[PDB]
Amino acid sequence: QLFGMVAQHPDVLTGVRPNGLEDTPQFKIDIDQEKAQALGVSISDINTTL
Amino acid sequence: LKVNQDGSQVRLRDVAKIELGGESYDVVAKFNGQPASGLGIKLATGANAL
Repeated sequence: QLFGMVAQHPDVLTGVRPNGLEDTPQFKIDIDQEKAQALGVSISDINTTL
Repeated sequence: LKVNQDGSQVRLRDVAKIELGGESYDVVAKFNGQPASGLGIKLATGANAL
């Protein structure tokens, strides 16, 4: 929204830009606790392996 | 927390009361009898108070 406002009034501000990085797709590994406990596998083992 | 012999599961709700409270309950402050909180600032050694 601030960048949209700074797009207006170009006579005072020029070349405004972020100093960071835009969001990127990330891969989410979701562990089902019920299934993990149903098997013999332990959360510490899963996280350590991954 | 665990799953019983049958399909019943034991959550943290079943054995506890989860609420968002203070880290410690020892210190309690009031201002003119009204509830309040505060900060007690102590000056660093060899620093100007003003």
